[PDB]
Amino acid sequence: HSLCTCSQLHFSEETKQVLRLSLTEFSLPKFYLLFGISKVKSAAVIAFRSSYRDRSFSPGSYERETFALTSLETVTEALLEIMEACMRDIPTCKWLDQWTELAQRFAFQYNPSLQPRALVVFGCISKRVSHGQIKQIIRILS
Amino acid sequence: SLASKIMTFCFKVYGATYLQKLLDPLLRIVITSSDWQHVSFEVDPTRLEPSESLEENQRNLLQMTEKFFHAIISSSSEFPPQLRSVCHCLYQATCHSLLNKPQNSIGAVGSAMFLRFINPAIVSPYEAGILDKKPPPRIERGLKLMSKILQSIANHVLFTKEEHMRPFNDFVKSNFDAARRFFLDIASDCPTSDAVNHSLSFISDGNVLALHRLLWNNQEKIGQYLSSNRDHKAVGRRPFDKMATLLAYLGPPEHKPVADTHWSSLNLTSSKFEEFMTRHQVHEKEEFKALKTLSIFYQAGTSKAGNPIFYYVARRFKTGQINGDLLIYHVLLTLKPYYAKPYEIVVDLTHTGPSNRFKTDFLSKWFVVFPGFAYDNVSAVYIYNCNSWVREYTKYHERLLTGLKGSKRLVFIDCPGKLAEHIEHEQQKLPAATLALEEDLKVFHNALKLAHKDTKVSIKVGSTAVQVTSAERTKVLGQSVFLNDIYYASEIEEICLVDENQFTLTIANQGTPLTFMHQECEAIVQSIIHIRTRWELSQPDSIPQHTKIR
Amino acid sequence: RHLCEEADIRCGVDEVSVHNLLPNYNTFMEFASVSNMMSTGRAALQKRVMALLRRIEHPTAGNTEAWEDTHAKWEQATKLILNYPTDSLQEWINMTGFLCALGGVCLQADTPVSKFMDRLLSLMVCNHEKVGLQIRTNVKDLVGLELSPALYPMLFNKLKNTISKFFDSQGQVLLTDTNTQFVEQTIAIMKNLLDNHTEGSSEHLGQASIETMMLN
Repeated sequence: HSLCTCSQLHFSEETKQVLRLSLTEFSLPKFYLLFGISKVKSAAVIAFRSSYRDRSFSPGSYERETFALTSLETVTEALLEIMEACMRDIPTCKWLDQWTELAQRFAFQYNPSLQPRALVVFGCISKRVSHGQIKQIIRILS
Repeated sequence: SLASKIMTFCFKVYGATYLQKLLDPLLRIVITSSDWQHVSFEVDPTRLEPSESLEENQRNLLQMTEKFFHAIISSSSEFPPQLRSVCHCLYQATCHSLLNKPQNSIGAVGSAMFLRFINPAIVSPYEAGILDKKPPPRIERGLKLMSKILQSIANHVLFTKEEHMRPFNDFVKSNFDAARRFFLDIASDCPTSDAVNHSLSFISDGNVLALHRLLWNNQEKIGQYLSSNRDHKAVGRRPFDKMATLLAYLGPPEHKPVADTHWSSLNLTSSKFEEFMTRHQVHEKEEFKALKTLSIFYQAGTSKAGNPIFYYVARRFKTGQINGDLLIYHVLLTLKPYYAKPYEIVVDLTHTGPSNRFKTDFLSKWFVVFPGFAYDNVSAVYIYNCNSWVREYTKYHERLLTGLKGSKRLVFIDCPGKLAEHIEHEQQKLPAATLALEEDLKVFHNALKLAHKDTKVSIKVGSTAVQVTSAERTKVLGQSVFLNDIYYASEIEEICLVDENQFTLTIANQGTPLTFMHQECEAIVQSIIHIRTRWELSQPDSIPQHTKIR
Repeated sequence: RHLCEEADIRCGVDEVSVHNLLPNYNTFMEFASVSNMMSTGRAALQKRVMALLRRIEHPTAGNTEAWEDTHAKWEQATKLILNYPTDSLQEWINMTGFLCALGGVCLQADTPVSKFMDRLLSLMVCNHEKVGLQIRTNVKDLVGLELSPALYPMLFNKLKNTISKFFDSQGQVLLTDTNTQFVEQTIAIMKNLLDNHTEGSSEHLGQASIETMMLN
């Protein structure tokens, strides 16, 4: 939403249609399931609590759904669609080159909590791969 | 079935005009011409009348059939483009059907089209609405036998165990080749109409609303059908993904508007409507009688040619306050005795407003309710005291009124000095309220309407109302005319004189006020204040007002 | 089938005779498919039979005499059940369902079809100590979910007139135990009748005016 209503950037009327359609998709029951908040009628209500000054939050229902690396692809490729649309207008943009470096750093470092997610993202956005990188990927599988 | 209903709509919507235009002239000759006089088109020996010679009946029936048969073949060009495409698809379907399987694809198409489209009109023209009055049974018999002979030609089948009609078998032999040419011409349309092009690209606003409503109702089920198939490629760029996204974006459809008219369906014609109203007891409803008092579409003397004149007052009809069918019956009832002969109709659109208007659906019915031949008997149409609002309405409803675009029968009174010459003075009975104005007050010639565009307008400050007459011609339905807006004095709620160069005239529910420039604005505003003040005395209680916020 | 296939042999060309000698040729073909189905109780089967019996569009000598001939048996059978102060009823139910689904063919003042309705409406309020309840429980079930869409314009007119006389002069309601039982039935019939969406029903609802009945 902030992208659609920013004055520093000047997006042509073609691009802004892409952004406004993406805004509608993310509120569909399809994407509520990907983010893991299915069975919630509205996201806003759960995010905020009215009596947040009087009492502290009381979390419960420790039962926690699982996450599947196939869901992360759908999210990781929806966001990549938005970013590229903007880069067409903004000349000599560096957004995609900065994101790739950040992902490429966690992909090849041992961390059992971030490495799986930082690999599904390195491949979904990267535009070039070399033999030296493939050797590492096949040796993380070994 | 669904496929069947597609044909019915296609033929009925476009075929009606083609059949009536062609068949109508032929029906006049047999029905009315003294030359035909009285003759029996019967060849049945059991029913054969000794008084009339069998040969005379047989030859006359054969001669009559030739007249109709020749007309059908000749009018190849008049075939609508829509049906031409419809025939080609069937031809390709049969041709493709033949390939996988001496049957002629054209033969099957020709017999089908003739049997379901041309044949029904000939057998019973009265039901189709071609003829107002049911043909006499003796004339009806000839049409029935005529259809059978014509149908045999398409199938190239001789008379077997049909000795009654066997003598006629000779005639069909010559015309077998002729029938083939007519079918081939329509069937010869290119599979892709690269050459035949008509980029009308009409908005069709009314249709779109129904489409959006239909999709919303079946949102869930239509999605499941797409989900089952299309696994080969992700549906993200395929209908199911787009449908959910777009449909959610638009939001729920708006509620449908109400229908003043009785329930109606595709199966509607002039004959059908007349019977329905007759069975209904509209005479004693006490709402039909009120129309007589309103004096709507009343006969008034005659014209230069001597044809009777009628005057329809736009003011007298409210958009929804009364059922629209009762007005139709009154107009049809009054025109029924005389509409056969040429007639002139004059429509009074003085002080037209959105309150008195015709909706898209209700407007269309007028084209069909009447028998159809009366439209050709429209000697002339005169429009008086038109205003800008009408022009805007015409642009939106151009599609329905495209037939009247550039119509010779439409006569526009550009200035008062023209109608008085053409119409019989001392007989025209234009509205008394209209006559009350009399356009007999001061004219501020060469006043300029300051706006996005400047148009010279002559303003008359009438005794009871203000008339703004444009001095620049406008194009309405392809005929030039000068717009003459009329604003009642009572409707002039606000009168502000911003400056001596121009004054402000705000009117109820008109958004931005009306500003004009004249060398003496205070003279104009002075009179308007005097005119407005006079009304205040006339009204019993002006103080009670407002209490309404838009 | 054997009645249909005889049509083809007599005249090979379909349109000329197969749809003229045997006007209801297309519907007859459907009867065969249902027969090739698993056997089930009479209730389940009667649903399919009454569906096909409702699609007989064209009047014919066979139809117009099967409907009238079975009507006379229906009338006399009813008197025995009522006048006398389970298998007998089961037959009575079947005749009514059949005699309703196939009403449209015999359509077209006093007439056999009209006289059927009058007796039918005078059974919705049938108070019979012995078996009265079962009669009303079933006449409501049939007239609602099974009547032929070609008889709606006639059902409303008789149902409306029956109501119109519940009000005396000067529009004062006449409370009665039976009249209150009749309206309770007219509500259940109309609800089911309107609820069901079937082919051809829409075109026929238009002819009649349901307003004056609802207001009363």
